[PDB]
Amino acid sequence: KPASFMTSICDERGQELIYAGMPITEVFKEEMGIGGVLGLLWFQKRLPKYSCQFIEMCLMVTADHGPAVSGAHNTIICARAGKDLVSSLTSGLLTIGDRFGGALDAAAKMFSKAFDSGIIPMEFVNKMKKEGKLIMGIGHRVKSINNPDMRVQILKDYVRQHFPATPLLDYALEVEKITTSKKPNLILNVDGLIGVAFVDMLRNCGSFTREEADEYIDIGALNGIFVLGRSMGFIGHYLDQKRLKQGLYRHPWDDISYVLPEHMS
Amino acid sequence: MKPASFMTSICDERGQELIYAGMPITEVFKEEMGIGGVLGLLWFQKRLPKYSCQFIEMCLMVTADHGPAVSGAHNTIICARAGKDLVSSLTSGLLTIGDRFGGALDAAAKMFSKAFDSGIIPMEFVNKMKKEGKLIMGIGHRVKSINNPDMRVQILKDYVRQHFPATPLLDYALEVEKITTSKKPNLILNVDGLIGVAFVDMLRNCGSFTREEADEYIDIGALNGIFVLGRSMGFIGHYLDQKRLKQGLYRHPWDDISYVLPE
Amino acid sequence: KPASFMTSICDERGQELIYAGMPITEVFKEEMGIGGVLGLLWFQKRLPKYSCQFIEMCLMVTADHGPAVSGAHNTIICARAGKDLVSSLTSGLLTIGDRFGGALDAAAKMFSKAFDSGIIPMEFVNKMKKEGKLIMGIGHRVKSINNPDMRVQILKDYVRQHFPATPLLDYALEVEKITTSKKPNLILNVDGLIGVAFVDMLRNCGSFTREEADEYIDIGALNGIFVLGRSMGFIGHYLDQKRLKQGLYRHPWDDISYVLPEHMS
Amino acid sequence: MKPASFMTSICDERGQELIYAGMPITEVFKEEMGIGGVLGLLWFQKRLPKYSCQFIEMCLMVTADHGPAVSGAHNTIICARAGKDLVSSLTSGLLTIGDRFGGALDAAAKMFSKAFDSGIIPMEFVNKMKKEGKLIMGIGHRVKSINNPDMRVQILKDYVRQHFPATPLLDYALEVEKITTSKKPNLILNVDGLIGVAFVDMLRNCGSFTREEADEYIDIGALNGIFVLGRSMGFIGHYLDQKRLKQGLYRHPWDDISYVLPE
Ligand SMILES: CC(C)(COP(=O)(O)OP(=O)(O)OC[C@H]1O[C@@H](n2cnc3c(N)ncnc32)[C@H](O)[C@@H]1OP(=O)(O)O)[C@@H](O)C(=O)NCCC(=O)NCCS
Ligand SMILES: CC(C)(COP(=O)(O)OP(=O)(O)OC[C@H]1O[C@@H](n2cnc3c(N)ncnc32)[C@H](O)[C@@H]1OP(=O)(O)O)[C@@H](O)C(=O)NCCC(=O)NCCS
Ligand SMILES: CC(C)(COP(=O)(O)OP(=O)(O)OC[C@H]1O[C@@H](n2cnc3c(N)ncnc32)[C@H](O)[C@@H]1OP(=O)(O)O)[C@@H](O)C(=O)NCCC(=O)NCCS
Ligand SMILES: CC(C)(COP(=O)(O)OP(=O)(O)OC[C@H]1O[C@@H](n2cnc3c(N)ncnc32)[C@H](O)[C@@H]1OP(=O)(O)O)[C@@H](O)C(=O)NCCC(=O)NCCS
Repeated sequence: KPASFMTSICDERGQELIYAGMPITEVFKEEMGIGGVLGLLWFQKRLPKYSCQFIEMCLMVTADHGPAVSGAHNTIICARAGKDLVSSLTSGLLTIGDRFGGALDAAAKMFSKAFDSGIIPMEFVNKMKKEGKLIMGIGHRVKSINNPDMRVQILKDYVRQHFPATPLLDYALEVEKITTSKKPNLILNVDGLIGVAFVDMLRNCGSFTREEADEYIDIGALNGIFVLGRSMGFIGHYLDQKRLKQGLYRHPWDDISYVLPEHMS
Repeated sequence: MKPASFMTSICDERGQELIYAGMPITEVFKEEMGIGGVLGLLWFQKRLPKYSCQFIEMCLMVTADHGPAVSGAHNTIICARAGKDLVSSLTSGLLTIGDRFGGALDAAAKMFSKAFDSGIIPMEFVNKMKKEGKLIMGIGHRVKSINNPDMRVQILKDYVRQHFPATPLLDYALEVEKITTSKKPNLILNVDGLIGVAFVDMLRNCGSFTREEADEYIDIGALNGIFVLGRSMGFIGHYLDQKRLKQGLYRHPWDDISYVLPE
Repeated sequence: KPASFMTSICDERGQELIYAGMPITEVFKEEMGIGGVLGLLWFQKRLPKYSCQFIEMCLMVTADHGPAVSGAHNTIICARAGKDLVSSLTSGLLTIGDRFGGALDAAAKMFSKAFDSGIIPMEFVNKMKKEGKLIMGIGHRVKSINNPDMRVQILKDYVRQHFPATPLLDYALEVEKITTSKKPNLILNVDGLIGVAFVDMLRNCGSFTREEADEYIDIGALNGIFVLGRSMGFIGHYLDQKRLKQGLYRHPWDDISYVLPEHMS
Repeated sequence: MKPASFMTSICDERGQELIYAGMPITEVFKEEMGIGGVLGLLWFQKRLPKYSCQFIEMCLMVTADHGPAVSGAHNTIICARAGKDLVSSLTSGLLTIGDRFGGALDAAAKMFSKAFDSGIIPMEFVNKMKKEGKLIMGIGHRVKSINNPDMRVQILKDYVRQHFPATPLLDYALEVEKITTSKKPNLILNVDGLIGVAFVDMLRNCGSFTREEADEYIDIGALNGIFVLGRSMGFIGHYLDQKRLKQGLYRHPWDDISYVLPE
């Protein structure tokens, strides 16, 4: 007779739905918004208004980055094969986590590890170069120190105007001053900014202990921010391919090098 | 020259700044578009009215979660307990969304619209569907009922009555609900049905679309996307919760399974 | 206290595993093979040896068809994004069912509907042409009447040598004689052959009633044959991309036409 | 000229007949390669010995299903009951395969090999893993135990002892199992562990690979593929069964869930 499952986030058993202790009518009366609902459902906290607005801005800036990236491309091909929305969205989401859409989480973890170890920025940069490890959340394929990324500028401006303390972002900005002295494109990118600003929120907004903040990073909250944000764009791409009446795709043979083993091997 | 193999119209990331439909990302923030406004741009290619953007955000908030017992949340919880990553776990749950659970918005919008547009009265629509052996999509619930009302539906209806210029399809669906609940108390107009018909009313009457454009967005399946994007927040919440609660591998009990194999 | 789930296919509760009434040791003693295990797990039948061998041949001929097709392409892109095997395989499997990997099921249903209605082949062809409906399981992008498909030839030869009755395949071959008189590439393709031969197996091997055979087609058994078969190739493609040390893919902008709405619209 | 963006080496479908690795499809059938031989070609790029091809097929047969209670079968059953299609339902279940359920073959092969290759004895390997807080991948089972042995393991061991030229890693793993089962009866060498270590023995000693090639196939994750491909047959079987049994939408009972929300 003991219960096999435990749950903490939502109670739908009563007359009125509850999100982490707040009845749904109170969620709307308090104007919590999507960011506030995320705070309740993911963290079981009532976050400050500025934190909720920051979460929403992260979801807006990660919403899409065009059709060429791995996941959008896969969703498109899946839509062009005549599949349903869920199948197409998930074909694209399944590309996320490592080389694509994984740098938010990896930047948070890497910069938090360096900061927490007490190593200064200049020594973190030299250590990573000696280990042959790229700094996660640094670098950009097209922007640079005097040609900035506007998503970085908008988010960074918000964080600096509203957050009372941003020690990890400050650390990452010192790292950026150093890396841009090796190559101008080694800027703090949007994945690096979201990653470090999200750690600064969890550690300093007042709703979490350090242990709680560290656990939410370790279990993948930043993978969730990118996944939830970019799901809007991937659904958009699915709908667009259907609106554009795009037919079945087959990749051209001229772009594929076939190098099979020898018959006699 | 070799013609392009792909065509796209929602987002251009090639230039100085990212563009969503007709708006550069700096303008998206200057105009305080919000998540609802970004959705209007990326899914509907329009800068929708503020009340429509707020309705979209309300839909995402009210669909965010409905507990761990429903098919998709349960499946996400199982993955999480099996030690999987966030994307795999979320996906395992999203893949349950369809005709019975969460994915009846497109079908509710289509079948209510078709009935309304044909001029048949609500009872004739109910009787016709029963004769054809077709369930009314957007009607019914396993646990909510006239004895246990859905506050999500109440919140959406109140917003829609206060802000939308006209709601003829919602009015028709509410007449269908009076008939179906009078037969059986769990045959309420559910969250899929409410959001489905209110989106038809919004698309047809907000002024951003022609009837042909509104009918196309319904045909291509945009409405189901609202539930999927909304409920993704709760499924990720369940994944995180199971990971924080250090919940171990689940195996369903044999006493809840009837094994009846051939002799 | 009543059980919430019902199951018919496998009992693992005892000392020895059972597949549809056969202990696993008996499955191997009787040399049932993969095809025989599929008969037990999918249909709860002990199929004839020739039927089991036919199932295995279907899985072998559908195992792969190169890297250019939708699902293999998506699995490849997912592997190149550094994802795990399951995520990459399922990103590709999620493209299956309609325009890609859906014709086995659709050919079985379409040819069974025509056959069961009593319409002769010539009249089925004319009806489909008047309705503007392509015949599922007919047509080939590269092969034709005097340039045959070898997978079709191998499977068809097996079926005709071992099956005592093949009425649906016979019907489909009459349709092929007619369609190849309009255009030489309107041959019976491997999806059409598997589809109709699978119906002939279910209806005439002696293990199923007509009602049972029709239900297995309706619930998607042929979607299962292609999915299970092609999963071997998609896993192969995942492994190959890792063996070849292939990096993150991003589709080239020169192959994408960006046609966004006007700023003032 | 524009260099090719994709590279491939397992299958060529451009010509007169389909080619799998080094063999045209007509030769695959003339040589009676079977499913195991096709897997050897597509995954390992080799025409493997007949006993290795038969071992591969045995692995696919013994992993085909293990009932409806395990994580992935349960999730597939939920999708099927939610009215979803075969691919979505199969996928929802496959996405549970990983470190705890079904996907410990790669990790078992790597950790047993590393321990064996280092020269440490089986007890030192057990004690080291316990000190590091690392579970021994390929050991343990929720329901099979020394009191309830796994006949799949017995069948695989018997085949491997009768046909393989040498099985040093399996012999080491069986010594680890004597230690772990002596501590707790459910710490058996499970199907993931058996298949994992027997594949290392097969890759290292069948004669088709160098040690470097064998170590690479283990590193890139080929062994887990065996479970995924094998168990896909059972998950599709469960999908079909639920559809034939006309099983309706499932919702987990509230009495089996402890809701503990913040105050
Ligand atoms: C985005 C990225 C791929 C751009 O790299 P790139 O400009 O193509 O760089 P290359 O690989 O050609 O290397 C150029 C040089 O800069 C260095 N470099 C590039 N990115 C670096 C980083 N993130 N940290 C440290 N050094 C970096 C390389 O080590 C190399 O130095 P070398 O000339 O002494 O060998 C890369 O910076 C990166 O992987 N960043 C981390 C992941 C990330 O944050 N991604 C999110 C944005 S997509
Ligand atoms: C959600 C749903 C599965 C709940 O069903 P339920 O409360 O468990 O009801 P049951 O499946 O036990 O059906 C009970 C009776 O109501 C009927 N019924 C249930 N849903 C109905 C619908 N949408 N339209 C018409 N009749 C319906 C059944 O046919 C049955 O009637 P009977 O006495 O003639 O056999 C079902 O209402 C449904 O499929 N609705 C449509 C899909 C939808 O909108 N889903 C979103 C909500 S999860
Ligand atoms: C495989 C396939 C795409 C090849 O088509 P194709 O040679 O490119 O044909 P097109 O679309 O250019 O049409 C050429 C003509 O042949 C006809 N045609 C092509 N395939 C046909 C079919 N399956 N049934 C009937 N007529 C067919 C077209 O109607 C057209 O006739 P028209 O000139 O009178 O208008 C097509 O035959 C098809 O969709 N088949 C059904 C699906 C299937 O079985 N696929 C599995 C193999 S991929
Ligand atoms: C499969 C598995 C979840 C079953 O676990 P279980 O029978 O439910 O056991 P529990 O999780 O209750 O653990 C009971 C005890 O055995 C230990 N144990 C379980 N699996 C162990 C393993 N593989 N290595 C070492 N110790 C193990 C636990 O640490 C615990 O010991 P404690 O008394 O010190 O706390 C677990 O054995 C495991 O994760 N194995 C490795 C993964 C694997 O091979 N999976 C394939 C089989 S499904």
